Order: sequence, then C-alpha cells, then structure tokens
Amino acid sequence: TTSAVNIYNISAGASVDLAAPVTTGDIVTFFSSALNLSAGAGSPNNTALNLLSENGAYLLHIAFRLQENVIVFNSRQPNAPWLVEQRVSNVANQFIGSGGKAMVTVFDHGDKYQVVINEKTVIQYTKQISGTTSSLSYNSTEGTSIFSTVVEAVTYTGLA
Amino acid sequence: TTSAVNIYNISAGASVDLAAPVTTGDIVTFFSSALNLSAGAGSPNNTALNLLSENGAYLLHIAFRLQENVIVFNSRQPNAPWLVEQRVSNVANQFIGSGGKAMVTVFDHGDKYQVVINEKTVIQYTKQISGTTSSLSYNSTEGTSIFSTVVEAVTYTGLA
Ligand SMILES: O=S(=O)(O)O[C@H]1[C@@H](O)[C@@H](CO)O[C@@H](O[C@H]2[C@H](O)[C@@H](O)[C@H](O)O[C@@H]2CO)[C@@H]1O
Ligand SMILES: O=S(=O)(O)O[C@H]1[C@@H](O)[C@@H](CO)O[C@@H](O[C@H]2[C@H](O)[C@@H](O)[C@H](O)O[C@@H]2CO)[C@@H]1O
Repeated sequence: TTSAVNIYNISAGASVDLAAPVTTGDIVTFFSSALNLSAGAGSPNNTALNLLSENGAYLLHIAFRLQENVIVFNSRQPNAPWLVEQRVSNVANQFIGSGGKAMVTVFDHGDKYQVVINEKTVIQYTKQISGTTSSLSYNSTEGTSIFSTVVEAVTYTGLA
Repeated sequence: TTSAVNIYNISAGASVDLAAPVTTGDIVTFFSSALNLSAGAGSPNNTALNLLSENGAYLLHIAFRLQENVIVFNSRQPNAPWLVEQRVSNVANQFIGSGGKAMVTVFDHGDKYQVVINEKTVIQYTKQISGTTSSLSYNSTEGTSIFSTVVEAVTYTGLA
C-alpha cells in the first residue's frame, strides 16, 4: 500500500545506516559504474558487499576474489568466527553481458537471500542468521576493487 | 522463491516487449542519466512513459509538460478516447534532490499504481483499467525531452 524507495551512495570502506530497514520481501540493488575483471588480487577479497543486522551481525557477506576466481557468500554473529560459506566459481562468467557496469540484486525471501548479477541468478542462499538489515557496507582491497569507488544502492521496502 | 530481474534500454520513440510481464506486486523503475527542467515546450508532452497491456491499452500513461508545469496520469483502451486524468502540479518540485539524473518507480499494487520520483511518492493512482503489463514505451517531443535519449528500465517480477 505504501512501499518506499531509498537511495544511498556508498564510498568504498564505509557502511551506511538504512533510513528504512530491509526485511522479508524487500529488495536491495547495488549499482557499479565500472567493471574491472582484471584489476589485481584481494587480501583476500577484492570487493565485499555486506548486509548487517542492528546488532552488528553479518546477515550476508558477498566477496569477489579475482586471484581465487570465486565469489563467496557467508554469515557470522559479531565477535564470532565465520560460518558455513557457500562459493560460486567463475567470476567473469557471471558478469557476461555487462559492458562497463554491473548491478547486484538481493531479494530477501524471508528464509533465504536470492542473489542476482545483472539478470543472472547466481545462488539461492539459505539464511544462517535471521533478522532485518539495518546497515550496509562496501569494503575493498586498496586499488583492486572490481567496482567503482562509489557504489549506488537502491532499496525497495514495505512490499509484501 | 524465484523472483527475476530484467534490464532494458529504451530509446526515445520506441516501445519494448517485456521478457517477463509486470503484474500485481511487481516493480518497474526507469533510470534517466540526464535532467532538463528547462528544455522547452512539449506538443504537449515533453516526455511520456507508458505501461501497455497485451491488447495495446494504456494501463498507465505518465506525461511531463514543462510549458504547463504539470504531470499527467491517465489510461485508455485501444481506439478509445482518453479517460479520467489525474494531475500533479510543480514539476521541478518533484525532482528536488536529483542532480543530473532521475529515476521513476512504479509499484503495481494490484488495484493501484504507486508512482515514485527518486524517493518522493508523487501519487497513488487508482487503476481505471486492470491487467498485466507486457510492453513499455518512451515517447518524446523532438528535442524537448526532460530525460536522456536512452532510458534504462529495470523490472522486478515474480515477487509477492
Ligand atoms: O575481510 S574478511 O571479512 O576478514 O575476509 C574473510 C571473509 O571473506 C571470509 C568469508 O567467509 O573468508 C575469510 O577467509 C577464509 C577462506 O574463505 C577459507 O577458505 C579459509 O579456509 O579460511 C579463511 C579464513 O577464515 C576471509 O579472510
Ligand atoms: O501524445 S498524446 O498521448 O496523444 O497526448 C495526450 C495525452 O497526454 C493525454 C493525457 O490524458 O492528454 C491529451 O491532452 C488532453 C489534455 O491534457 C486535457 O486537458 C484536454 O481536456 O483534452 C486533451 C485531449 O484529450 C494529450 O493530447
């Protein structure tokens, strides 16, 4: 009845507090104005996108590792070790059909997180930790990020 | 469970067939890489965005008229006159907080269409005609469109 759109500019190395939290049924899309599939090696993550809970837990962690040619999805409670991680091989293969820019979409299916790169679904992630997303972060390895220094994020909340 | 993201490049003067139709609960966002709030007068519409049914009906018509400083929302069946139109005054006032670009979002609330410009909801439109959206069009008055010649459209379907 009263859905909402919120726009955020996220500089590399930062985290932003969402004006409106993301919960079951809502969406989050990240827009990158550049694509560098051959920029270098990450220590270990070239670029990471994170969905965080109000408690500081990493609901969803998305990491792109060029040197290891893989994409990692994991979670963890604050001050706790990294949990069971799911990985997807072939980075470039996922960005086929980009052309100087990319977008990553995350659907919050309540009990799962659907991750989409452009138009291709790369994985149906099962939530290891539950809860609403209240902040987002974009971290990088200095100079080897595969996305622009500033990444735009649009959230669609108050849906279903 | 299996939502989908589809990306389209819509050149001014064209209409594109959606690979995935837009129905109750789905979303459509238009991205413009430019904003010209002082480009000229439309004959009468400077730029119009349309959601069309498989039968050619204009489910939702969105028109920006600089000379008349208003935004019109209407509908109509094919080969029929224009129906009851809703208008919103003050064009620029809606794009406050743009900065060289804009985005228009349309939420299909089943019995209504919620139109958002950037983060501001401009109107809750009551459907005069129902049905799923199968194609979209971007029409302009030669040389006086307030959006870029090519407008990007992203649809989020198969949601609720
Ligand atoms: O920047 S970090 O968040 O600290 O990077 C860590 C994360 O990317 C997690 C993701 O689960 O992985 C850590 O590396 C793991 C590696 O994926 C795993 O294969 C290996 O067995 O253990 C490493 C250390 O936990 C990143 O360091
Ligand atoms: O390019 S058109 O689609 O033919 O432009 C028409 C539309 O913008 C409709 C929107 O309902 O309006 C038409 O003009 C109206 C005008 O807004 C209204 O005030 C007057 O009563 O009737 C006109 C003709 O229906 C546009 O021509």
